[PDB]
Formats: sequence, structure tokens, C-alpha cells
Amino acid sequence: ATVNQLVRKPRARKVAKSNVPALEACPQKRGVCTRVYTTTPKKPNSALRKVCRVRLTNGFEVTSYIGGEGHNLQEHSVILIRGGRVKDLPGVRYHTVRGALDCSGVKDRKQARSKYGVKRP
Amino acid sequence: HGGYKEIIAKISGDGVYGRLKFESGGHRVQRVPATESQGRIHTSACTVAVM
Amino acid sequence: YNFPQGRVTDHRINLTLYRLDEVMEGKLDMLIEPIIQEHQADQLAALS
Amino acid sequence: SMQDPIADMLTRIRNGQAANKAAVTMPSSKLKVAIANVLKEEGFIEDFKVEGDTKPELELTLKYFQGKAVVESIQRVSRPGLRIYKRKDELPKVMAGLGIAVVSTSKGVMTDRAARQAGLGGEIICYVA
RNA sequence: AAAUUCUAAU
RNA sequence: CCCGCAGAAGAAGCACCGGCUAACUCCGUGCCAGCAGCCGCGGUAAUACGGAGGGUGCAAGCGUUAAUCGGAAUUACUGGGCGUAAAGCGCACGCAGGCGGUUUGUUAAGUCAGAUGUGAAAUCCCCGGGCUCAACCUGGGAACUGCAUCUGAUACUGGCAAGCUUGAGUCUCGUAGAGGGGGGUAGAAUUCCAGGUGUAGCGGUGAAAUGCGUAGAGAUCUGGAGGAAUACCGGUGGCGAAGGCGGCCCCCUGGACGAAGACUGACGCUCAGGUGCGAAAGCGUGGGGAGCAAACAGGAUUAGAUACCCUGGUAGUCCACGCCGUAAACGAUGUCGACUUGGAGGUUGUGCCGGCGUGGCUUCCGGAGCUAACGCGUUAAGUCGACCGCCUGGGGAGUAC
Ligand SMILES: [Mg+2]
Ligand SMILES: [Mg+2]
Ligand SMILES: [Mg+2]
Ligand SMILES: [Mg+2]
Ligand SMILES: [Mg+2]
Ligand SMILES: [Mg+2]
Ligand SMILES: [Mg+2]
Ligand SMILES: [Mg+2]
Ligand SMILES: [Mg+2]
Ligand SMILES: [Mg+2]
Ligand SMILES: [Mg+2]
Ligand SMILES: [Mg+2]
Ligand SMILES: [Mg+2]
Ligand SMILES: [Mg+2]
Ligand SMILES: [Mg+2]
Ligand SMILES: [Mg+2]
Ligand SMILES: [Mg+2]
Ligand SMILES: [Mg+2]
Ligand SMILES: [Mg+2]
Ligand SMILES: [Mg+2]
Ligand SMILES: [Mg+2]
Ligand SMILES: [Mg+2]
Ligand SMILES: [Mg+2]
Ligand SMILES: [Mg+2]
Ligand SMILES: [Mg+2]
Ligand SMILES: [Mg+2]
Ligand SMILES: [Mg+2]
Ligand SMILES: [Mg+2]
Ligand SMILES: [Mg+2]
Ligand SMILES: [Mg+2]
Ligand SMILES: [Mg+2]
Ligand SMILES: [Mg+2]
Ligand SMILES: [Mg+2]
Ligand SMILES: [Mg+2]
Ligand SMILES: [Mg+2]
Ligand SMILES: [Mg+2]
Ligand SMILES: [Mg+2]
Ligand SMILES: [Mg+2]
Ligand SMILES: [Mg+2]
Ligand SMILES: [Mg+2]
Ligand SMILES: [Mg+2]
Repeated sequence: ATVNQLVRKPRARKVAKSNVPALEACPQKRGVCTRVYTTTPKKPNSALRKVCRVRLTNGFEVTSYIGGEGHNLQEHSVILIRGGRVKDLPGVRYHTVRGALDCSGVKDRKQARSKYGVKRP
Repeated sequence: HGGYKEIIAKISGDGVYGRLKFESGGHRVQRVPATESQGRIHTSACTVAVM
Repeated sequence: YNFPQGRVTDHRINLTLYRLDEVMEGKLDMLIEPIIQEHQADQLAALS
Repeated sequence: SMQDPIADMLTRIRNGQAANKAAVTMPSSKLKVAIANVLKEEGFIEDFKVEGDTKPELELTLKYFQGKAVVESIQRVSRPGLRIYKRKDELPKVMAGLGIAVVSTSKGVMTDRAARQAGLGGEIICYVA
């Protein structure tokens, strides 16, 4: 662009919106589960993923993923969620922190324990 | 091409429901289909109910 | 029902068998006998 | 329309070098004569001459050394749409000092070395290397 | 001169 | 801070090992359980899931999450693009704004040089010093790229005064042209009306049928009415800013080019907002209606045929006035100016003796150069200058409010 065309109207930078807007620039949030269910992934994957619907303390209503093998969560359990998404699931962009308030760590785990809230035996 | 989109039949006899009531749900089949040009193995399912 | 391997597996009781051809010709009794064996085993337990 | 004479001179020199011409002729002025004088003094052209009384013509004689152009590049810097003035401490160096940059200071048209030896700044006319 | 179609694992 | 006592005595974990990315084998499961930053792994012989052995990177820490800059030249001042990948407004006139051929004199506003005042301390950088070292503390400098004032320089830009003619325009003679507005007229043909001759078919299709005809059709000849368009010439020919313009004649009118001379003297270029013109379809009022023909009706073909094919046929197509303002409005290429090897043509002026030159517009090939390639190539998409418009992944969407 001509120097005059830039003098009249400068360059404008992109907004660069966020992909975890329910945390509101916080590392973790606390919520209450309202439904625990299983869904199916996109093509080409096939499984029965474990997810839940959680209502947060700031007034949001989001979907969270429960990793690991075997969980004790039922409805009306307070959980701590963090950022991070699941690729083949439509609309899941938060993760459940294992070893947090009312979700116990994966049993019989021996490798990468700190990522699943498992104490060292 | 082949069988049925939906077949419903009535079975009369003794102890029929006592033996056939465990067949409900879904049944999966993995095989080379007849409607396939290549030799690709395919997975499909059928749904069964007993009343 | 795995036709390439000729196998039939049941996931409720975790029982696999290699007699698919006999099943598809109408001898599925051997599939339904064990399930009842488990199922009835719980009817007497649920008396509390 | 015709709004910049100096890059017309520069473009004529460039096109003459690229087309392997022996000399280039153009209408004349005083700034053109000064720039041509700097070029001749710094060994970029053979000679120049102005002629005529009512409509003077300025002619430059181009040189080739090993059957190729001597003026590898010559470009305008301070154009009518954007003027460039440099202080004596910010005068540029072309090709790490191998080439030259023409400046116009309050004492006339000269190079960047001559401007540093005079302790002066001015307007950057062109980079020729 | 006529003439529709071929799902889903390479 | 220092000295003595006993004894290795009290003291190592976290992530990772398919590629990016340093570091591989066995067992279990079998699109299940599960992994994942992106590609993507798992379907009964998995270096990618879980465990074990081994190994790699950090280390009193190690990973994950959140937030900012970088990589991102991915908003490109430094430092990007617009023929076909996103991107030149449909075209033009023009106010504000941006830019300005050539010479002399003056000014010192922009510019440059020097000095002075200020630019808090701390922070960053450099040479030292003190804590056993380091982190940390501290002496001096450098820097704080800025602003104001005083004195000088006049090359460039700007102001003022006087100029000059090459840019721009006026005048004298002429040439070509479907450039525009109004009016008149001619010939061929289709349709309809009346009459004469004459008799069994005509029309249409791949084949048929609907349709017309013994109430005399189709064919043929004579006279009349009306509307619309102009065969041949006609040509990658011409004119116009673009949209567009085609029989002949008259009236009114715009621009282009050519040869010699005279005149004014920078009066110029581009243009946000603004204004004007702008194919076809469409809308309002009033006329007109031959031919053609959306909608509609019937006959076919077809598994069906709300189509292609056949027979009819209403708005519309035409005129006057007024709206509309859109096209693959395309050279998918904004306007203005300068420079840079050639060849074959078309059209239209002019000088000298069929030859020799010299201007305007235009078609085809091709060199250097440029381009991702195709290709463009003196009519540039080559080398530069001035101004404007526009683009920033694909859908959603040129859509909602
Ligand atoms: Mg079908
Ligand atoms: Mg297919
Ligand atoms: Mg490696
Ligand atoms: Mg892992
Ligand atoms: Mg294995
Ligand atoms: Mg950047
Ligand atoms: Mg980033
Ligand atoms: Mg740029
Ligand atoms: Mg780009
Ligand atoms: Mg495009
Ligand atoms: Mg255009
Ligand atoms: Mg102006
Ligand atoms: Mg001015
Ligand atoms: Mg000054
Ligand atoms: Mg100063
Ligand atoms: Mg300071
Ligand atoms: Mg001046
Ligand atoms: Mg005419
Ligand atoms: Mg005309
Ligand atoms: Mg008759
Ligand atoms: Mg023309
Ligand atoms: Mg005229
Ligand atoms: Mg005329
Ligand atoms: Mg005069
Ligand atoms: Mg204009
Ligand atoms: Mg406008
Ligand atoms: Mg119309
Ligand atoms: Mg209409
Ligand atoms: Mg009308
Ligand atoms: Mg009407
Ligand atoms: Mg018709
Ligand atoms: Mg019909
Ligand atoms: Mg448009
Ligand atoms: Mg057109
Ligand atoms: Mg366009
Ligand atoms: Mg040009
Ligand atoms: Mg070519
Ligand atoms: Mg290009
Ligand atoms: Mg060009
Ligand atoms: Mg160009
Ligand atoms: Mg709209």
C-alpha cells in the first residue's frame, strides 16, 4: 500500500480469539458435574469416550473429558477442570484433573503417575 | 440385494421366551461382503429385539 | 462374528469359540447355555 | 506525468547498461550535471557533456570492463513521495563501503565519504554500486 | 436414434 | 565466622523413547480398553495403548494448565501482493487532499553543523571494589535516540519576485468514420383480408400424433392493411470513456488525426466524499402488435418427464415519458509520464523522385527480461516515478441486524 494510504489508515492486527473461553484466563476452574455419559468419536476412530457435563462457578456450562482407565465420578461431584481439548470429539475442549477434589487417580498405574494423580508406591 | 431391512416374526411354543430373551441388543459381523469389488474386509451390525 | 477367523465371541460373559459354521447352521444352544448359567446364579443371590 | 527527473536519469543509465548502449542522451539540468560529475569522478562513467543554448542536452558515455556492465545497480532513495535526510552520523554505507551513496549537503553534491570528511549531513540522492 | 445407479476397513 | 568429636554415617526424584525430537525389545489386549501438540496409532504377530527390562533429558526439582513476544516476510515503515491461487471500482468529470518542467535573485520554514539549558534517582551497558564465589550491594562513566533557545551553511524541498518554452492549451486548411438527437422515404419477405383457377390432401417428426382441410385446404395468380428489422457490400474493418453503434436522405451536434506557421506561458497529473452516463430482464402511465416467445394447454418419448422434440399461445420484445442501477459490465490486466533488439500484415493522412521517406490507430509471431508455470514481450505481465481502489485460510456469507 502507498505511504499515503497507510497514513490515512494504518495496518490493523487480528483479534486472535481464545479457544478456552470458559476459564477466563485462569489455569483451573471448579465445577459440579450434572451428567456423566459416553459418546463416539469422529471418522475414522471408533471407541466409547468418557465425558461429562459440568457447571462452573463463573456461570458457564461446559463439557469435560475424563482420561485414564476407570473413574468414580457420578452426578453432583465437584471436579477441577483445566484447558486442553480432545481431537476427535465434537465440542470437547477441557480436561478433568485426576487426583483433584472428588476424582481419584487411576488405579494400578505405574508410568506417568504425576499426569494421573497417582502416588508413588 | 439380499435379505431384509426389517423382519419381524412370531414364534409359538413352550419356554420360547425363557431361551430367546438373551438375544436382544446388537450383533457385529466382520467379513468380506458380497457387494464389494475389492477384497476389503468390512464391519457391520444388526439389531435384534425379543418381546 | 469374525468370518475370516471363523470365530464367535460373546462379550457379556467373555466367552470365545471357534465353531462359527455350526452356529450359523442353527446350533447356537452352546452359546445360550452358559449365559443362563451365569444369569440364574444371580437370581438366588438377590434374596436380600 | 513527468514528476521526477533524477530517477529518469537513473533509469536511462540502467537501461543503457542493460541494452549494451554506448552512450545515453537526455535533457539537462544542474542537479543532473552534479550527479554526473560525481559519477565520473568516482569511476562509474567515461565522460559527460552538455550542449545547446536554448534546449540543452546532457550526454553520458557508459563503460564496460570485461564485456559487462560496470554499474551493477543504481537506485533512487529520496523520491517526491518520501524524502530521506540523514545526519552526519547516520550516513549509509553501500556494499560495506565498496559502493557509494550520493548525498547533497549544504556545500553541494558529494559522496558519503566526502560528507563524513566534511562533518556534514544532507539528502540521500541514490545508492549506486 | 436408445439408456438410471455402484454405501461403509486398505 | 573459627576450632575439636564420632562415623559414609542423616539426604533423589520427574518426564520421555513412531516423525518433527536425543533415546528399543518382550509380554497382554484386539477399532475393545485407551493415547494424542499436528500428522495420526489400536480390526488376533502394535518400536505409538497397559506392564516389565534397557535407554535418553533435566535434577531438589520435574511435568501439565493459563497468559505475552518470537518463529509469522502470516498487516510486510524496515519488509508482501492484485491476468489464471484472495484481491483493479462498469465507465467518466471533478472539490478538499497528495505530487510538480527549466533559469536567476531573495528568505532560512523543512534540512545540516556548533554551543547552552533540561532530559530525577533507581533500572540496562562498560571498567573496578565488598560479601570464601555467585545471586546481591556499591564508585565513575556511557547512554536516555527527545524538546527549547542562540549563532552559522544554502546543495535539496517550501515561500516571494522576474523570467523561458520542451509539458498543457488556442488559431488557419483538410481527411476518415455503423459517434449522438429529430424527421422522411425505398425494396425483399412473413401474417391477415377479398376474389379467380383447381382437387384430395397438407403440416410435423427418428417414427408418429395433436393441428388445418370436401363448409374446398395446401399450391397458384391479382388487389389491399399493418408492424418489425435492414440480404449482398462486410473485412481478427471503423467510431465511442465505457455500456454500445449497420438500408438511403436532410436538419442539429461531440470528439480524433494530419502538414506549415503564429499565440498564451506550468495554466499540469491523480483523486476519498460528490455528480453524471450505464446491455438485457423488470416496474408505472398512454399507444402499438406482423414475426418470435417466459407462463399456460394439448400430442409424443419415458419406469416417471412439472424437461429436451411437435402444434398452439399471453405478458414481453416496438414507441413517448419516468423509475431501476445490475452482467463472465472480461483484455478476468486503474489512470498519467519516461526508457529498452526485430519480423509479417490491416486501416487512415502527408513530403521528395512505381521507388524513397515520415505521423495516428490496429492484428499475428518472437529476442533480452520477468513469471510457480501457462505465458506477456515497445499496445509489457520488462526498468522506473506520481496518485487512487482493493486482499489477508475454506464454509457460515456478500448472509443477518
Ligand atoms: Mg438410488
Ligand atoms: Mg464407491
Ligand atoms: Mg531419533
Ligand atoms: Mg504415553
Ligand atoms: Mg503383540
Ligand atoms: Mg511480525
Ligand atoms: Mg503465536
Ligand atoms: Mg512495502
Ligand atoms: Mg502474499
Ligand atoms: Mg481470482
Ligand atoms: Mg477495468
Ligand atoms: Mg489541486
Ligand atoms: Mg504545493
Ligand atoms: Mg532553520
Ligand atoms: Mg541541531
Ligand atoms: Mg536516568
Ligand atoms: Mg527555490
Ligand atoms: Mg458519420
Ligand atoms: Mg452515424
Ligand atoms: Mg383462395
Ligand atoms: Mg478505437
Ligand atoms: Mg467536431
Ligand atoms: Mg462530426
Ligand atoms: Mg513570449
Ligand atoms: Mg481524471
Ligand atoms: Mg467515488
Ligand atoms: Mg428493455
Ligand atoms: Mg419490461
Ligand atoms: Mg412497459
Ligand atoms: Mg402497456
Ligand atoms: Mg410460434
Ligand atoms: Mg405438457
Ligand atoms: Mg459487480
Ligand atoms: Mg461486454
Ligand atoms: Mg473484474
Ligand atoms: Mg507506458
Ligand atoms: Mg507473443
Ligand atoms: Mg505475476
Ligand atoms: Mg508498461
Ligand atoms: Mg508497466
Ligand atoms: Mg443484501
